[PDB]
Amino acid sequence: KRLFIIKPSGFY
Amino acid sequence: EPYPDDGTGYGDYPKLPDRSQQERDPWYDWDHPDLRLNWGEPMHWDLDMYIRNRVDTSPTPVNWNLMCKHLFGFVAFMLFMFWVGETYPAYQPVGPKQYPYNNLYLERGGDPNKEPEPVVHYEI
Amino acid sequence: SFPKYEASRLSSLPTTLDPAEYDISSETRKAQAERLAIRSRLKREYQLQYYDPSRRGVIEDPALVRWTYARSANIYPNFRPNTKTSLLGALFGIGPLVFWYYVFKTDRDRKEKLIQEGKLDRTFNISY
Amino acid sequence: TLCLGAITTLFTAMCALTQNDIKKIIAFSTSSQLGLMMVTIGINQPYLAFLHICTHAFFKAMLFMCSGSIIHSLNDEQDIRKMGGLFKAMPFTTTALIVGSLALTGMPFLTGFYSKDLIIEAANTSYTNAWALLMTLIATSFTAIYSTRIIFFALLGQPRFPTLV
Amino acid sequence: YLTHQQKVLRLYKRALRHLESWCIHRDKYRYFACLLRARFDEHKNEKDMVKATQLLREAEEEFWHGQHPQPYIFPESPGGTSYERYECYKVPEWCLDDWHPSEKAMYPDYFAKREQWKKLRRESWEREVKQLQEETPVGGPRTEALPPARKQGDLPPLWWHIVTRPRERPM
Amino acid sequence: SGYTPEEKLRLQQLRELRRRWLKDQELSPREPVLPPQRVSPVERFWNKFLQDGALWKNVIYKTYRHSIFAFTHVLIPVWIIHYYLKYHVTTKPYTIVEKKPRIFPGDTILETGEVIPPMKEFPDQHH
Amino acid sequence: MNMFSSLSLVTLLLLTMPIMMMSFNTYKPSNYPLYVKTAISYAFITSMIPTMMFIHSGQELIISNWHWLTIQTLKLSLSFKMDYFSMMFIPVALFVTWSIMEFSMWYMYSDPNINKFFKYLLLFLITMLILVTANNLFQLFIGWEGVGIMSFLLIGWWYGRADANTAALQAILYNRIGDIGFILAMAWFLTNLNTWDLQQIFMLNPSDSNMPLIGLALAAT
Amino acid sequence: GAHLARRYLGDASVEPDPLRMPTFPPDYGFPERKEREMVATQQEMNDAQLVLQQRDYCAHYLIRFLKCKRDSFPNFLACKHERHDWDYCEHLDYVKRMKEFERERRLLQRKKRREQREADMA
Amino acid sequence: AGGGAHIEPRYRQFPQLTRSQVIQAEFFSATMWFWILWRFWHDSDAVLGHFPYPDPSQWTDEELGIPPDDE
Amino acid sequence: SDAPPLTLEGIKDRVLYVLKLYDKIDPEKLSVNSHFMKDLGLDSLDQVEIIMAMEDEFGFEIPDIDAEKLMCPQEIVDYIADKKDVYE
Amino acid sequence: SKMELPDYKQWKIEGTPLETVQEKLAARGLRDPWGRNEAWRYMGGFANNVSFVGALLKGFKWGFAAFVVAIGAEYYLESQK
Ligand SMILES: C[C@H](CCC(=O)O)[C@H]1CC[C@H]2[C@@H]3[C@H](O)C[C@@H]4C[C@H](O)CC[C@]4(C)[C@H]3C[C@H](O)[C@]12C
Ligand SMILES: *C(=O)CCCCCCCCCCCCC
Repeated sequence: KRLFIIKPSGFY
Repeated sequence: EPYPDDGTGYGDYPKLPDRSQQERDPWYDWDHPDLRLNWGEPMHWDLDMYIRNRVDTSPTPVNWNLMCKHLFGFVAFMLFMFWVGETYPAYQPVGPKQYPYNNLYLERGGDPNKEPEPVVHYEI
Repeated sequence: SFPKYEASRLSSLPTTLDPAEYDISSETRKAQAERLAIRSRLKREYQLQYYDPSRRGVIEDPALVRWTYARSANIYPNFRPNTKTSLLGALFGIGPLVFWYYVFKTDRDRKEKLIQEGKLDRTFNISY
Repeated sequence: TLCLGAITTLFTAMCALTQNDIKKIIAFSTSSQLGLMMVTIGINQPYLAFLHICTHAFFKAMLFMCSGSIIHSLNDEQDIRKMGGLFKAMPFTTTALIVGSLALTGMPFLTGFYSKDLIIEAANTSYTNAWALLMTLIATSFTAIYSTRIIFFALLGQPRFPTLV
Repeated sequence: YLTHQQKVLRLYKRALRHLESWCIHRDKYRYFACLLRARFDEHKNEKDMVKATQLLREAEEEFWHGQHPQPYIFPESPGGTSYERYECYKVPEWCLDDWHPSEKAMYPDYFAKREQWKKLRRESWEREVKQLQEETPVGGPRTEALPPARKQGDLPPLWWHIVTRPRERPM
Repeated sequence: SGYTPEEKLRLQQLRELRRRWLKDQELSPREPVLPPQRVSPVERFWNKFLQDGALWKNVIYKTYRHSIFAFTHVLIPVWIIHYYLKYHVTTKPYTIVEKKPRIFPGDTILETGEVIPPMKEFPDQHH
Repeated sequence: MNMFSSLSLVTLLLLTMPIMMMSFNTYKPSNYPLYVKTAISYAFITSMIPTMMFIHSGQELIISNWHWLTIQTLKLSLSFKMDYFSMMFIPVALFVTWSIMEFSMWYMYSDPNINKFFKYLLLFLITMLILVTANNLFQLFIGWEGVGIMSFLLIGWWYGRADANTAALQAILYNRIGDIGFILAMAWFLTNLNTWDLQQIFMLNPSDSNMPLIGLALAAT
Repeated sequence: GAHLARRYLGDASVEPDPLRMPTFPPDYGFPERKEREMVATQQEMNDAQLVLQQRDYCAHYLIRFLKCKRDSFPNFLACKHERHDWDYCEHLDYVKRMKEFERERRLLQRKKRREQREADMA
Repeated sequence: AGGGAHIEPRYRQFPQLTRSQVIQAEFFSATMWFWILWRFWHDSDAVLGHFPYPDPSQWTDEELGIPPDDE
Repeated sequence: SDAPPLTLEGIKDRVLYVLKLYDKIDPEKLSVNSHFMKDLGLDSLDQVEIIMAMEDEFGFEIPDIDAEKLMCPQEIVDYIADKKDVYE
Repeated sequence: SKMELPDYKQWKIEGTPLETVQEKLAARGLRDPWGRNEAWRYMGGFANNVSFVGALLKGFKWGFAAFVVAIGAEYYLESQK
């Protein structure tokens, strides 16, 4: 079971 | 209740209980869980010193006065006994260990030109 | 019969052992009612802005501003030179400086005297 | 150093006799062991002190790993008062934890013996402070008392951990 | 404020925990578990507000004399060696709105379903304001308890952050 | 003592919403939508060569991966380190100093061939 | 020599390659922990070869490969002391650290920042080897303080736990007090002996050495 | 030990002082006394590079042992024969020290009886 | 953690074991006890005593060179 | 972290299983929504003992303020389930 | 994966140390209403756990067996030389 993990934006 | 008007520069800022933030109830839904504070609540003058990562004034199982006596008593007794044992060294019934060639005169960087005082060790 | 709890400035009195928590009259029960009334009004003000979806930014807490202001800006205008402050200022402000001066001054004079007499070991000292 | 080391081993070993947290107990074991190394330096046996360092890492490192195994299984539980009956529930962790304790206590011919047991002999037969000598000997007894404490409260008895683990 | 009964109930819970720490073994703990209960049960009938309270103060003061110096704490309870362990992995929900557009494209469904809540929040916000300001006394609330929704399609006032809090093991 | 009539409702409403929010957190089978990426041929080589168990040909991967690591992390650095020491460090005075080997009685010297005299006759006794 | 000296330095350099490679050269986020564990395994094996050389014949040497600075008559060089202690200790430290890293791959298996975790564990081993193989006081100080900070960065690993931060900053506090003696030892040797190399400290063999030794004892405490 | 009590809980002048021993001339009580010989010359110990604390009369058994280990590499279990020989040689030397300690005790005790005998009649 | 042979947790029951797990644990413990016994036989003096400790109270006055009280 | 999650079915099963072991509660009179006070006739002290058994079952403390408001097994299952983000 | 909970009726405090508590609590008229809750810790694989001295003796049966044979081989092998 895969759950979304909220993280700060990593693109920048 | 403001601070005493002694001129140290407190003004009319509130004097809150000298309780660390560690004591405050941890289960209450604080606005600032880490600080255990509430939005708008008057902050203790020494709030920065009473954060959970600093001075903690929670009650102790052993009275403060007794704890100092036990800690001071133990350390002082240990220091004295070490002093006692320093004057009464433990050792074995053995004479000075003997070494050859004038007690290793030339091995310890002794001056060759000044001939050492002869040292001779006899059989036993 | 138990050893009565002793409290210092770094060990508060347990709320369980506080007699003030048992002499509960209508006034004491009423006082706590007032506290929760003021504490409730502030909570509502904070929650209304906190949960607002059209709000973005920082909720400026007036309490935080007052705390910092008292710590830095409001100190001097409420300072009166009297016996307590004058001696505390001299004791802490000036006491350390005079103490260290004679500690170092005596030390260097003693060392200088030995050096001029050749009594101090500087056999390999060529780094200063 | 002889006096400083002796008080360290006596004090921290005495503190480990009553700690519940499994990690805390080994923490005081290290401090007690380090004082033993300091005393070794104080009696002018630097190589014995160095030898104890190399041998110490083996069984000391294993104990923390073995304790980590127990902690993980019980869902991050560290108090020994919520363990027990693990002698057959964790046979491999049980075996290593016993070996670590025996080596720590200085069982003959294990890793601890060739360094620890060779030091106390040197301590007794050297011109040394008498009170310092006693504290080390008393401390060595405590090494066995709290070494047993871990096994007794973690590997024996009836399980005290929650129902589902 | 705490009622007299609650304080006795609180003391009953605390004593057993400290008692359990001393006893360790279940059977030994189980034996004394009833003995302590016996001491509480007998004084149930005491109906004198002065005498009954005086018993409590001695009860509190005997516990403080006999408390365990190192009571067992559950790992995640305040003071246990897991408290606030995972607070570093808990990121607030609003951090997603700053994600780069190419970064959002990796989870088209999650963000598409996110707009439903954000749309739901904006729609319901104004109603939540009206519900509270009519049930609020003139001088403001006197307690921190909040009312629930009282219609169909309405959500409890001030629900967003209670609903959208980070999980206990977010990573 | 327990909940008031409304409290059992607000928790029920919040709990009903809370579970609904927690359900949304799950990901779809496609998510994450990984952007296309070019893989080297070797990755396709090992992916297909290793579909079967075939213990005998799997150990080659162990040898191969260790072989690659043993070259780019052990063999090459010592070439650089030895090259660095041999012609740049050893060429300067006292950069590398060796403790002279211990010479025992009754040994021959490689440089010269000198024979060190043996010690005198011990009063041997096997105890 | 050519083999004893080369294999001694390759052990230290082999450990720094996983750190250097973290600058996005080869991207293997999932198996990076295995990359670090494997690096130790080979690192331990290489260190065994010099150890055998010392055991067989007691071979020791210094390696002052680099000339960093020169303060007048004081010359600071990057020197490694391959001797009894360091040669015997590096295999033991690597052998133990090899087990811990293999253990850590399992214990921290669910940690989001396990890649960051295995970097710090590797940084500590690098600094510890600096301390053990240091031949002059200043180089010893670099690893002496280096290990100290890596302890702080790992004690406070769960930076959300207020007690983790309190303990992490507490180790720095006590260690800093100890370092006061370390600076005292460095100053006394420089003023009285005009050196920081352990070689010249022993050859001169100062007689009245209470002050430098007391400082060291404070640092070791 | 046990003689420690005799010195601290007892007279000290009738007890040896390890930091001042010996207190009598070596020739005393041993007419035409012999001496210990070094079977290994200084150049041999210097070349062998032995620690100064090992440059005792028991050397030349240590030197032989160190040679065995160097040659017998990698077989570290062997050379157990030389270890015991050097150990026993060390043990014999250690005992000879004990004789000096006990010789010191007897001679001092003799001086105690002598002083009484000569002083009482005075 | 993840990986390794998987075992289903049990409720209020003794956990499941494996042949490999239990066998390996026993072998090392047996290996420990053989090592102690074998070492003890060959190196008894290493724990009991190397060499006999002489008794000062049996040495003679003539080997110690103690002149008679008479002179 | 190697600990299987908790489902609503499992939690409720464990809650009733714990109570069924209680000697002062008759299993037949024990149901999902059997109020501890108004149906099973228990004093407040016995209510506390229930929670202590419950906490050791799930291995996590419940505050006294929130424990005193739990009077039936159904409410307890709600509190535990919400405290651990249990949804399915 | 529904977990098949063990039937709770099998949990009894008969023949275990919990009975000793029950007997003593009867001498004062008291009863233990949680005994069956803690009964599983004393029945099954958790029952009759080894004593501390037994733990230190683990593997001694096998260890000694491997030892006696080994010394014999050394005894004879060194006899030749
Ligand atoms: C050798 C080691 C494990 C081998 C094994 O299965 O036992 C494997 C595991 C992950 C590998 C590493 C990672 O794949 C990252 C790098 C990938 C490139 O092939 C260069 C080497 C590189 C640094 C690899 C070296 C080596 O092959 C590694 C370290
Ligand atoms: C003496 O040289 C060393 C100090 C003695 C330490 C050992 C103490 C134990 C001896 C007394 C008990 C003897 C009877 C078993």
